[PDB]
Amino acid sequence: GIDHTSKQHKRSGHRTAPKSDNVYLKLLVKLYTFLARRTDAPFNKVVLKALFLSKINRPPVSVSRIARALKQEGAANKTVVVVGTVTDDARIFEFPKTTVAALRFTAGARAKIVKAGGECITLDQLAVRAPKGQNTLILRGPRNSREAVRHFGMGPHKGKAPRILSTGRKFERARGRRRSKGFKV
Amino acid sequence: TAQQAPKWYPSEDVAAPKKTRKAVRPQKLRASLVPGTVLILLAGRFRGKRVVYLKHLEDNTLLVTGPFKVNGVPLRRVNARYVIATSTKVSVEGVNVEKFNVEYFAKEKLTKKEKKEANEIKTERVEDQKVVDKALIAEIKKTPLLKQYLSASFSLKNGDKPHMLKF
Amino acid sequence: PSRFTKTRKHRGHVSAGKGRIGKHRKHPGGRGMAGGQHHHRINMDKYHPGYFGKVGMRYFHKQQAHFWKPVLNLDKLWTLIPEDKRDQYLKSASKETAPVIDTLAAGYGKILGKGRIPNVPVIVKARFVSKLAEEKIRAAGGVVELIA
RNA sequence: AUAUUGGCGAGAGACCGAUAGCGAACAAGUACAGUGAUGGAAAGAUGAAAAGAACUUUGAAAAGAGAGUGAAAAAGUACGUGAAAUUGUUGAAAGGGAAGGGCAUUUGAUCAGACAUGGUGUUUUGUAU
RNA sequence: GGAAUACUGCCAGCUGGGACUGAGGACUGCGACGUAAGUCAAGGAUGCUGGCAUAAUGGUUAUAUGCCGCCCGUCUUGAAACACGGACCAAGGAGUCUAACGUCUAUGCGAGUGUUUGGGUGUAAAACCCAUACGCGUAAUGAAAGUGAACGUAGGUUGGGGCCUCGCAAGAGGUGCACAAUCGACCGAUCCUGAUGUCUUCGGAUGGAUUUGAGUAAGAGCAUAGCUGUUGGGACCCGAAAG
RNA sequence: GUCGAAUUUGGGUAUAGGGGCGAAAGACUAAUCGAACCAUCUAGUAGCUGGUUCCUGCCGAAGUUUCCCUCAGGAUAGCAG
RNA sequence: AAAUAUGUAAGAAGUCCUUGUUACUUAAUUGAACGUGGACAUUUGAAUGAAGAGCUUUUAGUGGGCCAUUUUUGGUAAGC
RNA sequence: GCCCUGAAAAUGGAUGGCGCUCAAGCGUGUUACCUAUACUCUACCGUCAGGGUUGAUAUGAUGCCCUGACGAGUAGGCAGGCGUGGAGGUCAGUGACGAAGCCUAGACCGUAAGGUCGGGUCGAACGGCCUCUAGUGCAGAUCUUGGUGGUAGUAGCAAAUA
RNA sequence: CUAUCUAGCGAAACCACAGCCAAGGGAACGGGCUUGGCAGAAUCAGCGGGGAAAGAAGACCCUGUUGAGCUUGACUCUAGU
RNA sequence: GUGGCCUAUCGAUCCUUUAGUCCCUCGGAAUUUGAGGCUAGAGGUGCCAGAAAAGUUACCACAGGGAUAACUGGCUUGUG
Repeated sequence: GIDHTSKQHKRSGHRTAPKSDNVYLKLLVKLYTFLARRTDAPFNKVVLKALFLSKINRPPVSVSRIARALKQEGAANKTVVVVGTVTDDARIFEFPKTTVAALRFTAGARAKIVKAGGECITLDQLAVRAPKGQNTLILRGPRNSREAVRHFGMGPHKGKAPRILSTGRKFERARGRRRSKGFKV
Repeated sequence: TAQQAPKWYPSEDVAAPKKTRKAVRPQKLRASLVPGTVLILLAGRFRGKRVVYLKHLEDNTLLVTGPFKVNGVPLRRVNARYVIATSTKVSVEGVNVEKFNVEYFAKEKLTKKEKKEANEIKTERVEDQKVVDKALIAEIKKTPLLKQYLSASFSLKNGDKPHMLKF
Repeated sequence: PSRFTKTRKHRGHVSAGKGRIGKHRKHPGGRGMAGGQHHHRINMDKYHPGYFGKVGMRYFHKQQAHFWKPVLNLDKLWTLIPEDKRDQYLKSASKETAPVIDTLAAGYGKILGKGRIPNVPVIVKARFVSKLAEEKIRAAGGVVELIA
């Protein structure tokens, strides 16, 4: 027999083959897996592993984050990339001429960018403009902003937001939340 | 319809095999077998009969004769693993066996239309046997009892243990 | 649907995925939130702290319309202006033509200072505001006028 | 304006399809039980059309064998098809206080498939088969 | 004194016989012998010959033989059980539907989203179009009055995929999203300090605090569908004595 | 055993379900009585028993902690997917 | 006073040198803590192995246990 | 040290049995030998991981191919699939020259769920593929309804004079 | 008078499959398993050892956070007075 | 030096009550009583993570239990 140290036939635990049926996504995959296979660049592999992701892990990105990123040094003329969607943000008023590439663009974001002289682009054009990932800059958006995470790990002395519907007085502001009613936490 | 289709009909153009690496090297006969040797046949029409060995043919077979005047065995071709090489030795030198070869023994295979309901020889083969057996019996007469030793047959008796016998 | 339920895969397997030993019976721990001060005490103390007790002061005949005080941080404040005239009012960052903003007509009762509007003057109509937001406006050169 | 499992009248269905669907697809709130309140069933299909078997014969008669109608009586009012348990007859096989099963093989019975092909070729007829 | 032999051990020494298998399917490579040509036992078997070409091999089935084989389902530490149910056949028959929800996943849109209460319209319970509200979300915290989120490149440090530069590469350096840990800043609550001032009792600037929050710190949600799971409902099916 | 009486009995009539009647046994009350029968609430509840319908593949347990008018059961952590 | 079991360490987040902040601390730039800059690279600091490491969510069943080797308690002992 | 006495139980009786006595017993040792689903080698299936391959012309990139390791399993979890009633679509599908159903120690495919064919009976509708949907798959429940058995041509059909 | 045999008629309980024993082990008392012994069709009348024969989800005991009847200076109420 | 030299000597929601701030509300606007609230303790649940609680059934019943008794059988052999 064998003295098995590890588990047998255990999946990688990772994801391949985005299990959506979006044929266009599968085309992009058919392309970028080729590029990863043959270009020996890591950018392609990153993009590929990002295309496989779910929606909570394909979060949105704001032009404000983009402008933060471009306010870096030696990063203005760079080309931005987002494996996801791109939202607008009234919280700013200036925006540079920079080009961008991503799956989806909201009407507001696209209007803002082009109004700034830039261009909103698809990853298939990105590949032919920059196969190896020349002069690029990847961004991925925040995950721990979701409202579900607040409830993740809820115990005592954590600060972790019970799962609840109705908020107000007489909904969990009592025994176990203040000293005068028994105890706190 | 009844059954829809396959996505992909496999090809039919057969792939050729690979260049093998099994040549043919000639047969390494055992040591006990030398021309002029007396043999025993263990199977065939002529099983149990003692016979002579003359030639090693090209298709890993052996040329053989009774001779025919003795036991009714003609010129023939047999297999080395279906006989025994006795210790008995006789001379065969002065025999023009070089004529014979595999084509000499051509069956001229029978078709399928020719099925026998219920049920011939080549004079060339006959006279060739007649040519060789005379040269051989002239040597057999030299040593004693040998004509009889060939005319007789071989068999086992209660107590004959081949692994302890010596031929 | 049904044909993707695992009840279709439990056919033949006896217990339908509920156990031979524990035997899916009806209501073995109670019905509902029973046992909160008892055998479900740990669940309540751990995941729902504060479920037991009353706290404060009661409000008979509470109408949720005195408390209608929706907010509007200064971050936005221009969404209220259509983009048609927004860039005009921006690049014409000038006195004597300052744009007026009726938040109340938009459904916003209070004004708050999240941060950093530009240095253009504005005129704000509003019910309530806060100290910081007003400071930032009048620093940008605008003004606040209150209404009811 | 709203409600409406009752009543009357109409129309539709990703419903059920005679152990289902209302308890009831039929003389069903019927037969039947019970002192009584009450309870409460089972039961569909010959065939296009009865053309539902004239007539002969055995038998006391029922019925049977023939005959005949019929596309079909392997559709005969015990009637569409007509399963299984269970049973009978025939045929095969085995059989010492069980039988049955698995691996392997003998014996008996029984059974599928490949056997053309291209092809030198005209020894050829129907002259190109 | 001189040897042999055994015992143990080694050979990239030779040699004979026997058994099982022959996978793969143009070449490609490693190598030997060769002067070379080329050949080779070198990245998986080819050659020669015979018989039959049919129930002969084979399959199925019944029987015989050799060996093994306890009757299933179930509760159980433990069942072939001297533990329960089961004579046999057919048909029926048992985790569903919904309101509200969680996680995860696909889809549309995206700081917004949701047409379908309702109106218009119609090839008429369909499909198509739509206004205004409303819900959820974008702001929390406090019992409540009520207040209400940038000192700064929306911070600093550490580490970080990736990119840029130099470099043949090695590697070095710059930037460094997400994310993790951490010190700070900000909003509210609590406890303090209590300026200009003042209806002289109101107001609450400024600065703090081993305090505290389901918080901000360039928004991420809304809706539909799906498995799974939760609660209520007859609630996987049958089952009480009872009231 | 009793057999001219506290006798036996027919018919008519009264008493109805927490109620009747009882020479009293918890007996009888339409083969039903330590609370009838019928229908409904009602598919009453059940930590308890029994059963829980097709294949293959892959992974693979626990009977242990703490609390519970808890000890035939649940929540919790662990084990597992 | 053993044996067996047991905790920690065996480096880059380290060592060393220098000098910057502070409302803490000191008699005192004296220290403490965090820092800037600089040197120390494959023998980077013991061996072996690593089958990928780390992290999160969510949910099932279970929560009657039993046997043996050894240590051991009650009991005369027990398939207690 | 072996053997003996000690040493007595109940159906008949068990070194496993026969049986064994310089053993087929006891103690010990040297070799050979037997055989397990274990080990080694090879093939085949599957899973997992790592990889190669868009180039036109050909089919299928969730495809084809290469390499290596591994495979036990109750409760339980996940996945890929077979089948049933019905819907939307398509095959200008089959069909009285015989649909479906049923029988078939007759054949074929598939690991299997199951599918297809031939023969027979019968007489009117039915299916394959892509999707949807559910009152969806039974060996059981002292299950329900109906039917049929072994027991079994058995028990027994005997009070009231005939 | 039956039983018995015959003519006629003709059920039921029960039934996993069934039907030889010893010992062993085993859920500690097997018809099946293991080792042994044995074993020759089909049966009739009787018998009452066995099949832990059947009969009825043990009516004793225990548990149940299931009941009911009865009692009482239990708890909470109440008609009446 | 924040109770006893150390290790034990004690107690939730709700309700009541008291102390503090003299703070908030009584929702058409005010004043004063009164009530409600915030913060901190006390009144106690010893079945001590906390129900408000007497018996009997030889008239009994239901669900179940060999998880559990009364016979046998079995291991054991104290006692006999």
